[PDB]
Amino acid sequence: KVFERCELARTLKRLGMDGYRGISLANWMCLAKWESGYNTRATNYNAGDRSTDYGIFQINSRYWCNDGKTPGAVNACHLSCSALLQDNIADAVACAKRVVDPQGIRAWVAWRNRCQNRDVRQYVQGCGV
Ligand code: NA
Repeated sequence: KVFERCELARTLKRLGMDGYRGISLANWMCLAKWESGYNTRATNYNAGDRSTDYGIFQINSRYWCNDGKTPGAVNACHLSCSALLQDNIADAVACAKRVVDPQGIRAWVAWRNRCQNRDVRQYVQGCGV
């Protein structure tokens, strides 16, 4: 499922992300946009360490979900990575909160790259969130 911009903002808001641990909806939106283009079916294989990024937030197999093929990996969100590839993003959202639980949304390099210290307001404008 490829989410439309405002549809995703409302979906994220309903799932409890607006201001979650200080992170505004605009920031989460900036992350999902650059990570997957609002695409829940997105996957990215990292040949270097044999891990894979899954779903709309492109959560990595080495630490957060289990795919059975990443060497010495863990499963902090306690879910099959398959769960992060569905149309309903509730699981991805609960796992995204865990990723940021330790120390912020800066967990994703892409967010620091194209979201941190940028004008992100555009991502929620007119969405009624
Ligand atoms: Na894993």
